[PDB]
Amino acid sequence: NLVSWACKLCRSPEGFGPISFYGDFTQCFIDGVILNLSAIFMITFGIRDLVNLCKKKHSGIKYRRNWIIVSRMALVLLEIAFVSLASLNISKEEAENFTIVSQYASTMLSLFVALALHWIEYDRSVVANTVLLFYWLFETFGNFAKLINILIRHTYEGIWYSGQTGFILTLFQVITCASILLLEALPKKPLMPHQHIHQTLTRRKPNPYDSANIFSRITFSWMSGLMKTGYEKYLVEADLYKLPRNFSSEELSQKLEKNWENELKQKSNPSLSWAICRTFGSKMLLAAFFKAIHDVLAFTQPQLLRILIKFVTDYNSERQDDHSHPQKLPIVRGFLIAFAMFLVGFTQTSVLHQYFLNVFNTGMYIKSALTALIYQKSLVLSNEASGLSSTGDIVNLMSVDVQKLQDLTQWLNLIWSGPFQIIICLYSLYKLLGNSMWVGVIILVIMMPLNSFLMRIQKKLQKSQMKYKDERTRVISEILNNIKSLKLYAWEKPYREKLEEVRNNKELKNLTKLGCYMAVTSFQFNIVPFLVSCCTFAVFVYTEDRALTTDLVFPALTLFNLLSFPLMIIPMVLNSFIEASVSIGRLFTFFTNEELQPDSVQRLPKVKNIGDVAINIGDDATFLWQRKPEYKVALKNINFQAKKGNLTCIVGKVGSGKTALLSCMLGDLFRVKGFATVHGSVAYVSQVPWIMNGTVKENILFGHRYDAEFYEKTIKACALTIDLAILMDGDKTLVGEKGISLSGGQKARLSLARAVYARADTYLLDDPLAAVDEHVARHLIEHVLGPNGLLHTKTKVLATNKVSALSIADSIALLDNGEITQQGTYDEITKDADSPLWKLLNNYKLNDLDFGNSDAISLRRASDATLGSIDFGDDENIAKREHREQGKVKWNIYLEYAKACNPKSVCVFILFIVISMFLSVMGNVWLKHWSEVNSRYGSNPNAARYLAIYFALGIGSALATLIQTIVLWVFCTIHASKYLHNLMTNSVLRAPMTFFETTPIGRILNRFSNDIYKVDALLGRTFSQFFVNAVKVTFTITVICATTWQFIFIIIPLSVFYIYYQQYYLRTSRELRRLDSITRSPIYSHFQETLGGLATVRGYSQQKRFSHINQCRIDNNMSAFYPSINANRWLAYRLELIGSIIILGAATLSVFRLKQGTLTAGMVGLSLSYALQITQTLNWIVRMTVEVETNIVSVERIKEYADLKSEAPLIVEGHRPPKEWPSQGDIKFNNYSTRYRPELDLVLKHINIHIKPNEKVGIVGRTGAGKSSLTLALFRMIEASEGNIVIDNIAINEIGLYDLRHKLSIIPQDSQVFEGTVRENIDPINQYTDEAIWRALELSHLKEHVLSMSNDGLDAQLTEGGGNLSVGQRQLLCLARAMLVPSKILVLDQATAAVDVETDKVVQETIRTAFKDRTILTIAHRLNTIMDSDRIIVLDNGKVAEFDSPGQLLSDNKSLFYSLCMEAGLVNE
Repeated sequence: NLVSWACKLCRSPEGFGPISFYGDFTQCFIDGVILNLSAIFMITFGIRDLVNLCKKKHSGIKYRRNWIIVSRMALVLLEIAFVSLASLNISKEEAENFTIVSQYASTMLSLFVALALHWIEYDRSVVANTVLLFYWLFETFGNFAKLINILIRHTYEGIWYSGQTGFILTLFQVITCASILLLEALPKKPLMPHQHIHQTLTRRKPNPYDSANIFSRITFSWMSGLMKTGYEKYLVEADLYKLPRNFSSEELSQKLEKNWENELKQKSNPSLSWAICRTFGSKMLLAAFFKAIHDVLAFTQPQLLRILIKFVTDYNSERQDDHSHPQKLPIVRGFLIAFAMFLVGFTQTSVLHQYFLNVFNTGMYIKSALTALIYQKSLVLSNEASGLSSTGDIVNLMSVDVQKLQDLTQWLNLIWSGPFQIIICLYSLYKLLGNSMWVGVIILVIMMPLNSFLMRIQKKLQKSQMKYKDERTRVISEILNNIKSLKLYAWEKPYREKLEEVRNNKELKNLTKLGCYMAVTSFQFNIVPFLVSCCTFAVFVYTEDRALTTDLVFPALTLFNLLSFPLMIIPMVLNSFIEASVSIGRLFTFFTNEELQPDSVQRLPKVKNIGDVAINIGDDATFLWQRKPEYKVALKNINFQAKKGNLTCIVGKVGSGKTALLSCMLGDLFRVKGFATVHGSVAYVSQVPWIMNGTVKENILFGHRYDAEFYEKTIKACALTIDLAILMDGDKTLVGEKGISLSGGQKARLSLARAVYARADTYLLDDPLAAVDEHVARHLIEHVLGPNGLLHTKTKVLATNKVSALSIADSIALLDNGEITQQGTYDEITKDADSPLWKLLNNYKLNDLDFGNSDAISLRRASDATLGSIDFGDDENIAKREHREQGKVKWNIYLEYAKACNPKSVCVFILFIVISMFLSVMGNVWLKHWSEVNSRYGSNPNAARYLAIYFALGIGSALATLIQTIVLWVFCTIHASKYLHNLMTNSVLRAPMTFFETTPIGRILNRFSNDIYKVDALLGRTFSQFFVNAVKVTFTITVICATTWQFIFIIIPLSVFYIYYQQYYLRTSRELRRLDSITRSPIYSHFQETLGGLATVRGYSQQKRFSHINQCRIDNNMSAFYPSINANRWLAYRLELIGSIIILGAATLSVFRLKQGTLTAGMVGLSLSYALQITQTLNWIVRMTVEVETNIVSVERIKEYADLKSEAPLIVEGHRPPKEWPSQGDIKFNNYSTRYRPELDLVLKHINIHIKPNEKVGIVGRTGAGKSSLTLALFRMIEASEGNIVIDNIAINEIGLYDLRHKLSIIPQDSQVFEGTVRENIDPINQYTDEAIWRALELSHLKEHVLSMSNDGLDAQLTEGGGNLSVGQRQLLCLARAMLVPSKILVLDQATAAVDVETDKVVQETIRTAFKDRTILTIAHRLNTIMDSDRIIVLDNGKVAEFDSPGQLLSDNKSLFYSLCMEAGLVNE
């Protein structure tokens, strides 16, 4: 019945059906659906906006009425005129059709609504309105479809289907609608001059996303200005924009806090997950809608491919039949199918990136909200509940688990969109191939567990690699820290060999195994998609009686990809869900954790009167440390009053209640009974000082206003004047994890100075004086604490056992057993000696997750994501910024890396990439030929032959891929890694000592561990994924151009645009990733800092300030992360647009070949099968260029360290001295003078001295006299500026450094021990016997201790830095090392040693017994040790002032040595 009503409405022969015989929409469908629904859309939503805009004030923003609005209104009036005039053109027969008249009427009404809406929108909107933009888009599209329809019917039937005047008016309506669309979208409104006078913007500019109309938001055009800016210069945090309106972490945290509190109150089973879903879940629903549309559009494409191959076949059949009534097929159908393919691609892109936009926004919301809520929770979290877990664990709760809940949102929609795509695909393939599809399904089902098994093995080998990398890093740190000892002892060779052993025979072995398993997975992912199709066709051809023709063949090839790649991602989704589940469990355990009692102590306004109670604990109060597992009473029946000005002291033993009575007044303790009141502001001084990372000045000010007068007075009172005079920048010196490490007393005085400067009304001093020196303690008691001091008007409570501090107290209470047993003034206790207080006092990395499934690029991306790996951060990227974006790529680095690899191996690897892709393409060409033969015969002749050849080509491609990956890993990457590490080691170990002094050890350890790992595990993979996809795109374009040579003229400008976008994305995304990485870290560091000082922050009540700082840092990280994400969308939209244009060009040129009569179905099948797959490869090439550009900086750094200028040669062939030398120990300096560095003055000046054989010499001088430089001059750690040295008649400048240093013994200034066995630390070369080592240990008095360490004896392990050995034991170990060396010369450095005397006398014993025959030079600091010597070198300002016997020197009263002994207090008379 009902359809007859539609057949009464429409009265045209083509009917109300959607697609006509010619392939375009019928005129009945255009009038009845497209233009009518567009008009109804306008009539509803435009009037909705017309209502919603007129409620807003007209003077919010003033725009001047220039040509823009006049043009819009005038052209809308013109459009109304044309619609009316065309409505007059309707003939008698045309008027019978309901659709035409209804369409014109509804369009007229919608045009009036749009005419009003333009005028209202111009004044009362800052962006071009979305309703108008979409309405004019649909109106242009509908009128253009009508114009195309009319042109087609005129061409094929010779009639203007609605009159010539109808045609020309439709043309003018197309033009006018397009012009109004562009005038709505592109122009930017002109502000009135009043607004610019009002403007005062000087901070970061507002975000352009808020000013972007819907076409700009879909295409992400708002990013282009930032991409251009970041391509012209290096980006800095001031160049970024503000966050959009709703991204502030305060607002999000408040929303989620409201929902979480409602969850806690409403339900007896609260859950954090449902609170998060209830808060932020709307955008995930919208994203789900978009993902569904994307899936449907993605599966539409093989249908269009099948229809176009069918059209080509039927067209060629009809033309051959004529060559050898129903309507002969029109060629317009092919062009319209091609344009349909283009439209499907474009819409798919535009929808997919709005899906990504929504999921990434939701992830950012979750991260900001949860980070803010964790921080806000930790401040109120009770002291003991905080004590339950380490600060590192809670910082990992913020750092890891919130990252996992962020990452979940990407994977979230795939739990339904996987099965959705799989069901659509299986239905489509069933409609194509029947029951043959099930073998293709079964192959993927079987291959999934094998793929998970391989992923398991790769996770195993990745963990093993991280273990071995940490081991090598430990060895490198050992070598670098003790580099001076290595150079002086000449031990660099055995330790280099040990390092090489560890590097080669464990790490590179594991890397070879990991490379082979990555080759196996590469072969798996290559062969399985082929096997699916091959076995499906095998089952089809042998069982179905249908001919395996082209339209069945190539759409099936397209569909098997869309089947495989969702199936092979679902396990990774489930894995992510499990990780997010445990993360939610940890977070929920943290948020439900117990908080402080909020009404423990009543804060009140301050007290003004002196002697009036400011702190009162009354009604016999009782306080608890804990309420779990039991009610542990801290303090029982306390009664305590403290009064303004009166210093009131708390006395007790350790754990007898000191900390509890102050933590009470902080409100940390839970209160059972009684009441407690604290008037006024509070200032807490912790028992263990807490220092913020920053300057001394900021540690003092602590958020208060800077007052120079009181600041200087405070520093004077707290006795910080001397220290802050000594410090590098004074009070601007950095302290904490960054900068200097202050002593305990210094930290205590800083905390006390902070408390003083705060000027709070009430002070709670938790024993600051313990760490302070007694005279400085007297200074403090006089200046700050005492009755005459600064705080004499403030209430002060001081828990301490110092009798001196207690003597000035105005009230004293002994607290023991958790009870105030006794309280009074000091006289009241002093009068009774037997009372208790009297006696007891006086007598006692990254993860760039951006995957969307149903592509092979996406299967690679997702499998890499689930393997995860690691890719560590950069450091001191700030220094190179001074160059400020010259932008030229250093291609010499690439060639030097290509030479690290064997270049012929690189050529072979590239060749096998080419051969793999060639065999794939030839397999598809053979499949085309086979399907054409099947089409000719109408059956499957000789199935075995064609199928065997296709199978052989597929396995050829698979084996070529396997050989490629095997060669890449085993031959190129590992060889380059070995060469680079060996080169860098041999360079660094031979560098002069000035390099190690200037360059921090942190940098060198970073180079050795992190950059070497990047060169090992990542760079080869990035190069592989670049080259494979580049060859794949080259061969795709080759195939398409082979089918239609005219395609060259399209791909040239498309490649120009491709290079343009790739350059912009490369530079800007590089810099935005840098900004994100640098801004991410301060959040967790700040959280660490806050967790170390919760009692202080709650003491000063700086909770709100610290929360604001954390929120600002979260927002400052999101401000850099947001463009970093949206740059990917900006790139990917344009590259998928380029792919869509490629599909359009290929299809249209194919249809143009069809017109000339030279086209078979197989050519279209092959060319469009290849064109459809290019979209994701095009962008994956660019993102691999970016990852290659990032990772090769490691090669640049390694080449930097390789190029260091070395020391003098270790062996000089023409000058090698004998084995006996130095046989007697004669030394001569002949006019020797030297400087530490070229940037410094001469340290030793014109030394000329002769040291006789076997004589014992002492060297003395004031600070800066250059004593230490002799230790470096003899061993040639510093070269000569003038003159030379001669040892046993051999000059020292001629000899090689190994021959020199190997035959001089030294007891160095800094005793250093290597992590290893005792025998290794005494004799790494294993040159000396165990008995000699035992005798050396015996004489150095270590033997018994070494035996007591373990049963291994000599082989007993020594930890890193000699942790299990005392400093004296280390010095005796160095003494043993010097003992075993048979050289006749000894240097005994003591320029800074002051540790112990008991080891000193043992050193003297070994000097006079073991070294009895050696020439001994003592670089002496302890002057008292010297007087046994023969001759003394008195250095003064670098020159040898005196060289004479101690007796002769002390004979002269005016001699410098006499003055030294006098000032030292050794020789007064």
